[PDB]
Amino acid sequence: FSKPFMSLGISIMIKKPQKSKPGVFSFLDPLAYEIWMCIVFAYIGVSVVLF
Amino acid sequence: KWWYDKGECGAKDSGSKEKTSALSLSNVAGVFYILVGGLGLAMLVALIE
Repeated sequence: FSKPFMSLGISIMIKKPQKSKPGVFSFLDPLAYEIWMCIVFAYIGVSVVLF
Repeated sequence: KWWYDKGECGAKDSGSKEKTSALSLSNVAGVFYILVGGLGLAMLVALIE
């Protein structure tokens, strides 16, 4: 054999994730998508109590 | 070898897996309950006064 012209090794291939950050759907992330409706219902109920 | 390497558990290595749960309603349920109790108590106090 001649001298090695191209050296190389063992590497790692992954799925390469992108910046998949959506818009409005990322806003209502941290609590729930259903606690807010009960919050609005208790809001209008307490307003009914006040009136 | 025959306990850790042969075993199927990778315990005490990983740690946190970011805990991707938003928020349960169990942190909110008793708070709703004391809200309803305060509203009903205020209703009864207003009616008796």
